[PDB]
Amino acid sequence: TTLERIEKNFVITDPRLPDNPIIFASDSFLQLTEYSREEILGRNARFLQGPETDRATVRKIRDAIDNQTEVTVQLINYTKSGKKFWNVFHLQPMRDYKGDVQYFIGVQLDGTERLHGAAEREAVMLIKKTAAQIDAAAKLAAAIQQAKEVAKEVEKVAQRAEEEGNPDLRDSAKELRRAVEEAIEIAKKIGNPELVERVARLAKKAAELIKRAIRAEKEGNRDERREALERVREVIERIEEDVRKAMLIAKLLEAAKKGQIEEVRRLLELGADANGADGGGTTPLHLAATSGQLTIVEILLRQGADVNAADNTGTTPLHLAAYSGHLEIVEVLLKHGADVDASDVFGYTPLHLAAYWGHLEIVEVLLKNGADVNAMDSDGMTPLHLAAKWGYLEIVEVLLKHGADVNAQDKFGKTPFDLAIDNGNEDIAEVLQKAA
Ligand SMILES: Cc1cc2nc3c(=O)[nH]c(=O)nc-3n(C[C@H](O)[C@H](O)[C@H](O)COP(=O)(O)O)c2cc1C
Ligand SMILES: [Cl-]
Ligand SMILES: [Cl-]
Ligand SMILES: [Mg+2]
Repeated sequence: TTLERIEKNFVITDPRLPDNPIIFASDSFLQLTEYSREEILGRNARFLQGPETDRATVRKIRDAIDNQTEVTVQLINYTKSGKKFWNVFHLQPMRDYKGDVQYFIGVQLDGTERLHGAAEREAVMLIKKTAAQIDAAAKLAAAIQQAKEVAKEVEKVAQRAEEEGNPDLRDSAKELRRAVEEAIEIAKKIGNPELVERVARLAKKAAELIKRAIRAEKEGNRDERREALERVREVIERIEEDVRKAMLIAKLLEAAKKGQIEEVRRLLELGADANGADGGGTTPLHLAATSGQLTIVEILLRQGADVNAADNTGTTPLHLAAYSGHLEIVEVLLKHGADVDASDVFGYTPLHLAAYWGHLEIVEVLLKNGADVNAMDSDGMTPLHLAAKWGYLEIVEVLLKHGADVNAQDKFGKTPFDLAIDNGNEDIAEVLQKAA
């Protein structure tokens, strides 16, 4: 299936069955855990736990499942041979359009230790992006199934029109079956199961109206046949417009990632949506920003791209430019109204990223554009914490000049000074001590 395409550790469970068993285990999961598929299907995932597993952590999982909400935790699990591993584990419910839970998705990122700060952030976003793709792949597989069913009915409507000597109605049906196939292929490209579902339902309508045209024809009703056919033509036109809009978006994302300036321009001139996004919320501006495509950045902003577009993990183009160390892109996004304080789902601002990645001139520019020097992530860490932990003496100095709080304490009651001492960064400890 599409889920057999995803090469990550995950399982899907069925909460409608007694004790919420695993109904799907990716081969990565089987490879991680040293169990066979036969050993795993029909089992509750708690068999991964063992002596060292933190029972309060497991109670967090229990409460999140019982409240039908998502949760992310880190907890010790065990292979079949009894090998300990750390598991960054993300849970989220897979719901119907009615908003009613049907499965649970569970993604495991295996490691040797408990992660904190920036490594914790990286793991959390990875597994959150895996879960979202598993959701989309499942919603796509279901939408595509229904659409191939409509496509088969359109083919029988084509055969019926031909049998009845209506090649115009037969030709409309054939066009309609091609448009649905087109929709399926573009929707996989951009991760948009809503496009498939919308196009399948419109194709179904055009099929019903062709059949209404055939019945009008057998009764000799000229006016009814012509009106049914005109409506069929405008439904096919509407389907072709939908597919074209989705195809321009797929092409504009691809042009931005490739760095094709003239192609970006051409596609925007044809009416490509500057704010079109893949299933994960990535925009052309995200791809240009992260790859240092300054001209493409300026073109997109001029053509109405949202400088502050957030993907599914709250990541903005300013974040991507800041970690990537694209100083001129950072300058241009800020010049065009980028929110200097945008926080992702982990609480990281662009300044957190600049500080962790050791981009001193980017830290300077963010600060000079009004960045909150004391912004705290979900672990209570400020940029000064990150600069002190990672040995960035000059960034430490710049943060202090721009008002960084020497006394700010993270989740663990640690100040930047404490992290400097804990990490051997005695020169930094001295600057922080003098500043206090
Ligand atoms: C989709 C999904 C995946 C899960 N994956 C894991 C896992 O990788 N590791 C783990 O220790 N528990 C995992 N669990 C949690 C357990 O199955 C169970 O919910 C947890 O132990 C708390 O409930 P309990 O107190 O009844 O055991 C997962 C649960 C679900 C719904
Ligand atoms: Cl860190
Ligand atoms: Cl009609
Ligand atoms: Mg359970």
